[PDB]
Amino acid sequence: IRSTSTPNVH
Amino acid sequence: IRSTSTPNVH
Amino acid sequence: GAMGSMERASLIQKAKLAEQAERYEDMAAFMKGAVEKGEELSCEERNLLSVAYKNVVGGQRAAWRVLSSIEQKSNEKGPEVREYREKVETELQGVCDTVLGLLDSHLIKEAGDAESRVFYLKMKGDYYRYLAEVATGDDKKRIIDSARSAYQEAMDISKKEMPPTNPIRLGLALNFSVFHYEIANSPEEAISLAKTTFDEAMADLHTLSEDSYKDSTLIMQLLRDNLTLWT
Amino acid sequence: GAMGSMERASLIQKAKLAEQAERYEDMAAFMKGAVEKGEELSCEERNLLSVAYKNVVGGQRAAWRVLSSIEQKSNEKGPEVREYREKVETELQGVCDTVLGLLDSHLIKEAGDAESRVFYLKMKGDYYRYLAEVATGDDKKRIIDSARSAYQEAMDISKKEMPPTNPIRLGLALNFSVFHYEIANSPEEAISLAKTTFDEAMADLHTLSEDSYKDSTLIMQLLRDNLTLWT
Ligand SMILES: *CC(=O)N1CC[C@@]2(CCN(S(=O)(=O)c3ccc(Br)c(F)c3)C2)C1
Ligand SMILES: *CC(=O)N1CC[C@@]2(CCN(S(=O)(=O)c3ccc(Br)c(F)c3)C2)C1
Ligand SMILES: [Cl-]
Ligand SMILES: [Cl-]
Ligand SMILES: [Mg+2]
Ligand SMILES: [Mg+2]
Ligand SMILES: [Mg+2]
Ligand SMILES: [Mg+2]
Ligand SMILES: [Mg+2]
Ligand SMILES: [Mg+2]
Ligand SMILES: [Mg+2]
Repeated sequence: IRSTSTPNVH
Repeated sequence: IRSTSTPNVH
Repeated sequence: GAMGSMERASLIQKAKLAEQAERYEDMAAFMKGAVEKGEELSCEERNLLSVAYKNVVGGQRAAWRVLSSIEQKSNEKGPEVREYREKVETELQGVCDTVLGLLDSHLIKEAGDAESRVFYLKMKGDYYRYLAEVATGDDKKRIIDSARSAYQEAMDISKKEMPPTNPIRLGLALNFSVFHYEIANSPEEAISLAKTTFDEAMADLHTLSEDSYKDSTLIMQLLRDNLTLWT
Repeated sequence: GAMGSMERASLIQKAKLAEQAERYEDMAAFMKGAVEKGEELSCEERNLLSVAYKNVVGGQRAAWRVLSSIEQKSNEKGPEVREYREKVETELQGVCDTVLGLLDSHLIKEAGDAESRVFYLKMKGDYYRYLAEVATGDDKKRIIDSARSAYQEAMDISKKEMPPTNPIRLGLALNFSVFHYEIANSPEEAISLAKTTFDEAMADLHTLSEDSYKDSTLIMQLLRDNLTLWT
């Protein structure tokens, strides 16, 4: 499983 | 609600 | 065009990869390239063509509907909403024109099995219907007539040459019924077609095919769902 | 370019419409146009720029990963998988180069508030990181160094000028930690940065801002999730 980066939300 | 048409199913 | 130097088999292969990668514009380009080799498409290849273009035009229709709704609501204001709706509309029309062009120049023929002839005429009806969803004035009446005529020719063949549970026959009837309801403003014709299609499929349920019964039963349920919506 | 004749305000308006229509390529093009007017972007406008390009490159990364996995598995064969993977790769690199070009030519400045300077340097790190995911050889070493240098400059500013719960500071730290883990093969540095970031945010939890605390607390949870994955 890949590390999670900053999501494309706001 | 729109009528459903033939879905894009493989 | 851009796919001219690639082998047909490689284009089909890449269409399948693009489908796996959810790259539907690429998938459509590969399949257009394959069509332009001038050989017939198999059932499986027609599926690739169908899935690709339906995904592309589906995204455009969805976008068009959002913008059209913002536009109508804003007409109860600068030009921006109209401009952008027109941009998306123009792109959608271009995709429909491409599909209709392929159908006319390469795919629609007097020869070939019933499935292929019905499938392509169904597809012609569908893409005229998509043009009709965004059309106005003179252009619209003409487009609607073109859609109806393609569907009706497809229907005539399907009723003569295909079992009543055949998934292409069912999908055609489903889509024509949607045309009647949503485009041609003929709810009674829509209801009648959908009911007849569903009832005749059930009466001859024994004609379901081993390799397509899941598709058949799915379209039968969609006919029933529209009948529930419309009554 | 193609957006040169359109008013800045109209471009921003259309970016917002495109976001609503899920037309992210259009959204990115409108925001590039707005950037090229040569005025600063607000927080809200930086968001539009970020969302648009992240959606575009996100689709390309996802597609690249599918094709790369098919490719590696098929190397246990014609050229088609490699060719198509290369095609998608080339497009992805093109988008990253566009973004990096905008950042360098227009957006990264010595002036402006801490938020803007950190945000743009973070974005530079991210798009070098995306290039690094598909790079090889000499190109790759250069790219990784460029990513690290952008992130490190952003970190230096954020620690001096921003509270430890600031969402840009947190998101930068999250993304730099991902760089360490996934790109630079430095799990210890990744873990250490993520732990320090989370702990320092908790220690000064009272610095959460009324207008961004939801974003802050979301990134804090993502730091915790990576720490759980990595240990
Ligand atoms: C054999 C053949 O020519 N086919 C089978 C698949 C397809 C491509 C799309 N259709 S359709 O539009 O007639 C249709 C789509 C979905 C479903 Br569930 C369905 F039953 C029919 C025929 C080409
Ligand atoms: C004020 C400002 O410049 N902003 C706010 C939104 C954004 C656009 C993307 N980021 S981010 O990448 O730093 C980030 C993304 C998501 C989340 Br939940 C987050 F906390 C930060 C800042 C530009
Ligand atoms: Cl426009
Ligand atoms: Cl290719
Ligand atoms: Mg050939
Ligand atoms: Mg028009
Ligand atoms: Mg009977
Ligand atoms: Mg100008
Ligand atoms: Mg072998
Ligand atoms: Mg390469
Ligand atoms: Mg090491």
